[PDB]
Amino acid sequence: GLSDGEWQQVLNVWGKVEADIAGHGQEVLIRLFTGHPETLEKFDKFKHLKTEAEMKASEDLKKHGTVVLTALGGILKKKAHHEAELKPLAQSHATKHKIPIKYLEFISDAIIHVLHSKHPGDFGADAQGAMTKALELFRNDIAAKYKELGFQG
Amino acid sequence: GLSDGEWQQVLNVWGKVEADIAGHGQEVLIRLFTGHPETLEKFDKFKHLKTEAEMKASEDLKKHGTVVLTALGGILKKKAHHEAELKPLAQSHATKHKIPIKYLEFISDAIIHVLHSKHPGDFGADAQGAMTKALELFRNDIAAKYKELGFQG
Ligand code: HEM
Ligand code: HEM
Repeated sequence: GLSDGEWQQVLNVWGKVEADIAGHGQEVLIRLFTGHPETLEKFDKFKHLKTEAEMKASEDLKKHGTVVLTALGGILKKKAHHEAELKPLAQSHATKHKIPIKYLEFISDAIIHVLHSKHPGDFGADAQGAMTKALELFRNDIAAKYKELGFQG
Repeated sequence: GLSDGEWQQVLNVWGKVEADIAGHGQEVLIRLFTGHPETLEKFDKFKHLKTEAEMKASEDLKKHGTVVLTALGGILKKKAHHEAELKPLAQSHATKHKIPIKYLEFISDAIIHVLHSKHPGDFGADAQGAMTKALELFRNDIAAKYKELGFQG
């Protein structure tokens, strides 16, 4: 992962990206397509763009740059928000409480049991399967943080 | 992973948790501690509790259940938000556009170059290192989805 300061630095420069997203996106795609022309071959709708000049003149290349950098920014922000939720929990459960993954399994099963007991009319088989999967992701994600922190869970 | 409706089911039932978070948290920990009594040994303040009635009467246990379910809720919500944007991108770039991870590396290189060129004051060595790390996390998270989908990338 990234430190808090590092994520701050990523978000600060990304603010500069957002002040001119289309210009940035245009420049990123042109750099990509000039450096690695095979990548431009992936875009059938840019088949008419061959030269740098034509790439710079393209309305739709610029528009696509915006699409790309808007999507990337959102994913980077959402990753950071998730990492920040995991962080304090992994910290303490790895380095202080030392909670094995098998105990996280036991609490996950408890949660499913309680949900079924308290909401049998609204926590059917499908919804139960959804929660079972979400809790497995949660445990896997903590297990990956445990490893980063040096703890074998 | 979860489909979109599965995530929604997770969010929906957590809303129900949040309407009686105390009761839900109490029941979760009672289930855990009665099913797996060894887990009680982790809790200095609970490990004396033997019966369900005693566990229900403990204000400390009840308080803790709330703390646990609050924390888990925030992780689940933030995972869901990240997945909602990550999933469609991995899906289209594996299935339709067929974009190898190496081409994501190439566009990462272009992003790092463009940011350094445009914003050197906000993109010194540490800040660049942070962005390099954040784009690797992005690529790795797409690669994991690619493996789930059977796409070589
Ligand atoms: C930071 C990495 C990237 C992001 C965030 C990104 C984002 C997007 C988004 C949001 C779309 C539109 C919706 C969709 O189809 O998913 C799209 C379309 C597409 N992407 Fe990407 N992309 C990335 C990298 C690449 C790379 C490296 C290539 C090719 C070498 C590529 C090729 C395409 C193609 C061919 C389309 C469809 C274009 C069209 O005909 O409109 N992507 N991308
Ligand atoms: C859904 C899974 C879990 C969640 C969300 C969770 C959450 C929390 C939170 C938010 C705290 C307080 C702040 C902190 O120390 O991080 C905490 C404390 C603690 N947790 Fe967990 N926990 C989970 C599972 C477990 C399990 C299974 C065990 C043991 C079997 C455990 C043992 C402890 C202990 C011993 C403390 C300290 C209690 C105290 O001194 O007051 N946790 N947990």
